[PDB]
Amino acid sequence: SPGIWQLDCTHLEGKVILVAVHVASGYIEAEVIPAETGQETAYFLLKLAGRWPVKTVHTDNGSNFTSTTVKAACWWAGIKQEDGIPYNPQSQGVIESMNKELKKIIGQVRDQAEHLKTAVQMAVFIHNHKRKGYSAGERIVDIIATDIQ
Amino acid sequence: SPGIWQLDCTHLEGKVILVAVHVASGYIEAEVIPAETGQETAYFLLKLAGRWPVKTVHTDNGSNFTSTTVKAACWWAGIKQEDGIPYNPQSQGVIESMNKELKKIIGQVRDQAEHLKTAVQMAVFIHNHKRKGYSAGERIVDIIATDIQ
Amino acid sequence: SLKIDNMD
Amino acid sequence: SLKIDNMD
Ligand SMILES: [Cl-]
Repeated sequence: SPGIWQLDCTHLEGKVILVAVHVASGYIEAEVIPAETGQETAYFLLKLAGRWPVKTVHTDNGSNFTSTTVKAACWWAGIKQEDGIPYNPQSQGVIESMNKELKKIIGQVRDQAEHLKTAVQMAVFIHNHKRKGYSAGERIVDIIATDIQ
Repeated sequence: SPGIWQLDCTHLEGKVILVAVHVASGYIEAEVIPAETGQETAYFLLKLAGRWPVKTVHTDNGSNFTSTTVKAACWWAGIKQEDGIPYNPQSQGVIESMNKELKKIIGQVRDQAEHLKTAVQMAVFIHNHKRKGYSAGERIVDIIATDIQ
Repeated sequence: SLKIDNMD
Repeated sequence: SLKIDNMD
Protein backbone atom coordinates (compact mmCIF):
# COMPACT_ATOMS: atom_id res chain seq x y z
CA SER A 1 0.00 0.00 0.00
CA PRO A 2 2.20 2.90 1.16
CA GLY A 3 4.89 2.18 -1.47
CA ILE A 4 2.79 1.60 -4.67
CA TRP A 5 2.86 4.08 -7.55
CA GLN A 6 1.42 4.03 -11.08
CA LEU A 7 2.89 5.73 -14.12
CA ASP A 8 0.62 7.58 -16.54
CA CYS A 9 1.55 9.38 -19.78
CA THR A 10 -0.74 12.00 -21.44
CA HIS A 11 -0.26 14.46 -24.25
CA LEU A 12 -0.76 18.22 -24.54
CA GLU A 13 0.59 20.90 -26.85
CA GLY A 14 2.57 18.36 -28.87
CA LYS A 15 4.55 17.34 -25.75
CA VAL A 16 4.12 14.53 -23.28
CA ILE A 17 3.25 14.89 -19.59
CA LEU A 18 4.56 11.91 -17.55
CA VAL A 19 2.77 11.49 -14.19
CA ALA A 20 3.41 9.25 -11.19
CA VAL A 21 0.35 8.66 -8.99
CA HIS A 22 0.63 7.31 -5.47
CA VAL A 23 -2.31 4.93 -5.74
CA ALA A 24 -3.54 4.93 -2.09
CA SER A 25 -3.62 8.77 -1.78
CA GLY A 26 -4.04 10.13 -5.33
CA TYR A 27 -0.92 12.37 -4.76
CA ILE A 28 0.91 13.02 -8.03
CA GLU A 29 4.30 14.22 -9.35
CA ALA A 30 4.67 15.11 -13.09
CA GLU A 31 7.06 16.41 -15.70
CA VAL A 32 6.95 17.54 -19.32
CA ILE A 33 9.22 15.82 -21.85
CA PRO A 34 9.30 16.05 -25.67
CA ALA A 35 8.38 12.37 -26.01
CA GLU A 36 8.15 9.30 -23.76
CA THR A 37 11.33 7.26 -23.99
CA GLY A 38 12.80 4.61 -21.60
CA GLN A 39 15.69 7.01 -20.80
CA GLU A 40 13.27 9.82 -19.73
CA THR A 41 11.04 7.42 -17.81
CA ALA A 42 14.03 5.99 -16.00
CA TYR A 43 15.29 9.45 -14.89
CA PHE A 44 11.79 10.36 -13.71
CA LEU A 45 11.61 7.21 -11.53
CA LEU A 46 15.02 7.91 -10.05
CA LYS A 47 13.79 11.42 -9.08
CA LEU A 48 10.59 10.01 -7.59
CA ALA A 49 12.34 7.30 -5.52
CA GLY A 50 14.82 9.77 -3.98
CA ARG A 51 11.77 11.79 -2.76
CA TRP A 52 9.28 9.14 -1.57
CA PRO A 53 9.71 5.47 -0.48
CA VAL A 54 8.79 3.82 -3.75
CA LYS A 55 8.48 0.02 -3.41
CA THR A 56 6.55 -0.81 -6.53
CA VAL A 57 5.89 0.95 -9.81
CA HIS A 58 3.06 -0.12 -12.18
CA THR A 59 4.50 0.96 -15.54
CA ASP A 60 2.24 2.72 -18.02
CA ASN A 61 2.88 0.59 -21.13
CA GLY A 62 4.81 -2.42 -22.39
CA SER A 63 7.63 -0.33 -23.88
CA ASN A 64 8.59 1.13 -20.45
CA PHE A 65 8.04 -2.30 -18.89
CA THR A 66 10.52 -3.88 -21.32
CA SER A 67 13.04 -0.94 -21.45
CA THR A 68 16.48 -1.97 -20.19
CA THR A 69 17.10 1.60 -19.02
CA VAL A 70 13.89 1.65 -16.98
CA LYS A 71 14.81 -1.78 -15.47
CA ALA A 72 18.32 -0.42 -14.64
CA ALA A 73 16.87 2.63 -12.86
CA CYS A 74 14.32 0.46 -10.96
CA TRP A 75 17.21 -1.87 -9.97
CA TRP A 76 19.37 1.05 -8.87
CA ALA A 77 16.60 2.61 -6.77
CA GLY A 78 15.28 -0.64 -5.24
CA ILE A 79 11.94 -0.57 -7.09
CA LYS A 80 9.90 -3.57 -8.12
CA GLN A 81 8.91 -2.89 -11.68
CA GLU A 82 5.46 -4.28 -12.45
CA ASP A 83 2.94 -4.11 -15.32
CA GLY A 84 0.06 -1.62 -15.19
CA ILE A 85 -2.69 -3.87 -16.43
CA PRO A 86 -6.00 -2.67 -14.94
CA TYR A 87 -6.98 -5.96 -13.28
CA ASN A 88 -9.40 -3.74 -11.49
CA PRO A 89 -11.35 -2.24 -14.43
CA GLN A 90 -12.25 0.94 -12.41
CA SER A 91 -8.47 1.89 -12.82
CA GLN A 92 -8.63 2.88 -16.56
CA GLY A 93 -11.48 5.26 -15.53
CA VAL A 94 -9.72 6.79 -12.55
CA ILE A 95 -6.57 7.54 -14.61
CA GLU A 96 -8.57 8.91 -17.52
CA SER A 97 -10.61 11.22 -15.28
CA MET A 98 -7.38 12.40 -13.63
CA ASN A 99 -5.84 13.22 -16.99
CA LYS A 100 -8.96 15.14 -17.93
CA GLU A 101 -8.96 17.11 -14.62
CA LEU A 102 -5.22 17.87 -14.98
CA LYS A 103 -5.71 19.14 -18.48
CA LYS A 104 -8.64 21.30 -17.33
CA ILE A 105 -6.46 22.84 -14.62
CA ILE A 106 -3.59 23.36 -17.01
CA GLY A 107 -5.92 25.28 -19.31
CA GLN A 108 -7.16 27.39 -16.33
CA VAL A 109 -3.56 28.45 -15.53
CA ARG A 110 -1.93 28.27 -18.83
CA ASP A 111 -1.90 32.05 -19.49
CA GLN A 112 -0.08 32.66 -16.15
CA ALA A 113 2.95 30.67 -17.40
CA GLU A 114 5.36 31.18 -20.26
CA HIS A 115 6.19 27.48 -20.47
CA LEU A 116 3.91 24.45 -20.39
CA LYS A 117 6.12 22.90 -17.76
CA THR A 118 5.25 25.72 -15.36
CA ALA A 119 1.52 25.24 -15.99
CA VAL A 120 1.91 21.49 -15.31
CA GLN A 121 3.59 22.16 -11.99
CA MET A 122 0.85 24.64 -11.07
CA ALA A 123 -1.65 21.85 -11.88
CA VAL A 124 0.30 19.40 -9.73
CA PHE A 125 0.21 21.93 -6.89
CA ILE A 126 -3.56 22.47 -7.19
CA HIS A 127 -4.28 18.74 -7.48
CA ASN A 128 -2.23 17.83 -4.41
CA HIS A 129 -3.55 20.61 -2.19
CA LYS A 130 -7.27 20.18 -3.07
CA ARG A 131 -9.37 18.95 -0.10
CA LYS A 132 -12.25 16.45 -0.35
CA GLY A 133 -11.63 16.31 4.56
CA TYR A 134 -7.99 15.77 3.61
CA SER A 135 -5.91 16.62 0.49
CA ALA A 136 -3.84 14.06 -1.41
CA GLY A 137 -0.68 15.70 0.03
CA GLU A 138 -2.04 15.10 3.52
CA ARG A 139 -3.14 11.57 2.78
CA ILE A 140 0.25 10.43 1.38
CA VAL A 141 2.18 11.80 4.45
CA ASP A 142 -0.41 10.16 6.83
CA ILE A 143 -0.12 6.88 5.04
CA ILE A 144 3.66 6.83 4.96
CA ALA A 145 4.03 8.01 8.59
CA THR A 146 1.60 5.32 9.73
CA ASP A 147 3.71 2.75 7.90
CA ILE A 148 6.97 4.02 9.50
CA GLN A 149 5.44 3.66 13.03
CA SER B 1 9.18 24.33 11.50
CA PRO B 2 7.45 21.61 9.55
CA GLY B 3 7.07 24.18 6.69
CA ILE B 4 10.60 25.81 6.67
CA TRP B 5 13.04 25.21 3.79
CA GLN B 6 16.45 26.69 2.87
CA LEU B 7 17.84 27.14 -0.60
CA ASP B 8 21.48 26.31 -1.33
CA CYS B 9 23.37 26.61 -4.64
CA THR B 10 26.65 24.75 -5.29
CA HIS B 11 28.80 24.27 -8.35
CA LEU B 12 30.13 21.15 -10.16
CA GLU B 13 31.31 20.36 -13.71
CA GLY B 14 30.75 23.91 -14.72
CA LYS B 15 27.02 23.61 -13.86
CA VAL B 16 24.99 24.69 -10.88
CA ILE B 17 23.23 22.27 -8.49
CA LEU B 18 20.31 24.04 -6.70
CA VAL B 19 19.21 22.34 -3.51
CA ALA B 20 16.29 22.82 -1.19
CA VAL B 21 16.83 21.58 2.39
CA HIS B 22 13.94 20.93 4.76
CA VAL B 23 15.67 22.44 7.85
CA ALA B 24 14.09 20.29 10.59
CA SER B 25 14.81 16.93 8.91
CA GLY B 26 17.78 17.50 6.59
CA TYR B 27 15.73 16.02 3.66
CA ILE B 28 16.73 17.56 0.31
CA GLU B 29 15.45 17.95 -3.27
CA ALA B 30 17.91 19.18 -5.99
CA GLU B 31 18.24 19.90 -9.67
CA VAL B 32 21.01 20.73 -12.14
CA ILE B 33 20.74 23.97 -14.15
CA PRO B 34 23.28 25.71 -16.38
CA ALA B 35 23.34 28.72 -14.10
CA GLU B 36 21.36 30.18 -11.23
CA THR B 37 18.77 32.68 -12.44
CA GLY B 38 15.58 34.04 -10.79
CA GLN B 39 13.52 32.21 -13.45
CA GLU B 40 15.15 28.80 -12.71
CA THR B 41 14.89 29.35 -8.94
CA ALA B 42 11.26 30.31 -9.25
CA TYR B 43 10.37 27.14 -11.24
CA PHE B 44 12.26 25.02 -8.71
CA LEU B 45 10.24 26.48 -5.83
CA LEU B 46 6.99 25.96 -7.66
CA LYS B 47 7.95 22.23 -8.06
CA LEU B 48 8.89 21.98 -4.41
CA ALA B 49 5.68 23.57 -3.12
CA GLY B 50 3.44 21.26 -5.18
CA ARG B 51 5.20 18.28 -3.49
CA TRP B 52 5.62 19.36 0.19
CA PRO B 53 3.76 21.98 2.33
CA VAL B 54 6.24 24.79 1.96
CA LYS B 55 5.43 27.72 4.34
CA THR B 56 8.73 29.60 4.30
CA VAL B 57 11.79 29.58 2.14
CA HIS B 58 15.09 31.12 3.24
CA THR B 59 16.58 32.19 -0.10
CA ASP B 60 20.21 31.44 -0.82
CA ASN B 61 21.41 34.96 -1.83
CA GLY B 62 20.19 38.47 -2.30
CA SER B 63 19.67 38.14 -6.06
CA ASN B 64 17.06 35.41 -5.53
CA PHE B 65 15.60 37.37 -2.61
CA THR B 66 15.16 40.45 -4.79
CA SER B 67 14.08 38.61 -8.07
CA THR B 68 10.55 39.60 -9.18
CA THR B 69 10.14 36.17 -10.76
CA VAL B 70 11.06 34.41 -7.51
CA LYS B 71 8.66 36.71 -5.59
CA ALA B 72 5.92 35.86 -8.18
CA ALA B 73 6.37 32.11 -7.74
CA CYS B 74 6.43 32.46 -3.94
CA TRP B 75 3.23 34.53 -4.15
CA TRP B 76 1.59 31.97 -6.50
CA ALA B 77 2.51 29.02 -4.27
CA GLY B 78 1.71 30.67 -0.89
CA ILE B 79 5.30 30.82 0.28
CA LYS B 80 6.76 33.45 2.56
CA GLN B 81 10.03 34.42 0.99
CA GLU B 82 12.69 35.22 3.58
CA ASP B 83 16.46 35.95 3.62
CA GLY B 84 18.91 33.14 4.41
CA ILE B 85 21.21 35.09 6.70
CA PRO B 86 22.84 32.59 9.08
CA TYR B 87 21.60 34.23 12.31
CA ASN B 88 22.72 31.01 13.89
CA PRO B 89 26.40 30.82 12.80
CA GLN B 90 26.36 26.96 12.88
CA SER B 91 24.12 27.18 9.67
CA GLN B 92 26.98 28.18 7.28
CA GLY B 93 28.85 25.09 8.53
CA VAL B 94 25.94 22.65 8.19
CA ILE B 95 25.23 23.79 4.57
CA GLU B 96 28.91 23.61 3.67
CA SER B 97 29.35 20.15 5.08
CA MET B 98 26.18 19.10 3.18
CA ASN B 99 27.56 20.39 -0.11
CA LYS B 100 30.85 18.57 0.51
CA GLU B 101 29.01 15.31 1.32
CA LEU B 102 26.80 15.63 -1.74
CA LYS B 103 29.74 16.21 -3.99
CA LYS B 104 31.53 13.22 -2.49
CA ILE B 105 28.53 11.01 -3.25
CA ILE B 106 28.23 12.46 -6.74
CA GLY B 107 31.85 11.41 -7.41
CA GLN B 108 31.17 7.94 -6.02
CA VAL B 109 28.29 7.43 -8.51
CA ARG B 110 29.36 9.62 -11.37
CA ASP B 111 30.60 6.80 -13.63
CA GLN B 112 27.23 4.99 -13.30
CA ALA B 113 25.46 7.95 -15.03
CA GLU B 114 25.81 9.49 -18.46
CA HIS B 115 24.49 12.89 -17.28
CA LEU B 116 25.41 14.86 -14.17
CA LYS B 117 21.71 15.37 -13.42
CA THR B 118 21.34 11.56 -12.93
CA ALA B 119 24.29 11.43 -10.57
CA VAL B 120 22.79 14.32 -8.57
CA GLN B 121 19.48 12.48 -8.25
CA MET B 122 21.38 9.33 -7.14
CA ALA B 123 23.07 11.54 -4.44
CA VAL B 124 19.70 12.93 -3.39
CA PHE B 125 18.40 9.39 -3.11
CA ILE B 126 21.41 8.23 -1.01
CA HIS B 127 21.25 11.34 1.23
CA ASN B 128 17.55 11.01 1.97
CA HIS B 129 17.62 7.25 2.65
CA LYS B 130 20.73 7.22 4.91
CA ARG B 131 19.99 6.22 8.49
CA LYS B 132 21.70 7.77 11.54
CA GLY B 133 17.96 5.69 13.82
CA TYR B 134 15.73 7.38 11.23
CA SER B 135 16.61 8.71 7.71
CA ALA B 136 15.84 12.26 6.60
CA GLY B 137 13.00 10.88 4.41
CA GLU B 138 11.48 9.32 7.53
CA ARG B 139 11.99 12.40 9.65
CA ILE B 140 10.31 14.76 7.20
CA VAL B 141 7.19 12.49 6.86
CA ASP B 142 7.02 12.13 10.69
CA ILE B 143 7.34 15.85 11.22
CA ILE B 144 4.66 16.77 8.69
CA ALA B 145 2.26 14.02 9.74
CA THR B 146 2.59 15.18 13.36
CA ASP B 147 1.79 18.74 12.23
CA ILE B 148 -1.28 17.59 10.23
CA GLN B 149 -2.68 15.81 13.38
CA SER C 1 7.02 38.84 -19.71
CA LEU C 2 4.58 39.14 -16.77
CA LYS C 3 4.39 35.31 -16.32
CA ILE C 4 4.99 33.61 -12.98
CA ASP C 5 7.96 31.84 -14.49
CA ASN C 6 9.24 35.01 -16.28
CA MET C 7 8.17 38.30 -14.88
CA ASP C 8 9.95 40.27 -17.65
CA SER D 1 25.90 3.20 -23.10
CA LEU D 2 25.74 0.91 -20.05
CA LYS D 3 24.74 3.83 -17.76
CA ILE D 4 21.72 3.74 -15.48
CA ASP D 5 20.13 6.64 -17.40
CA ASN D 6 21.19 5.17 -20.84
CA MET D 7 21.76 1.48 -21.00
CA ASP D 8 22.75 1.67 -24.69
CL1 LIG E 1 25.31 30.80 -11.49
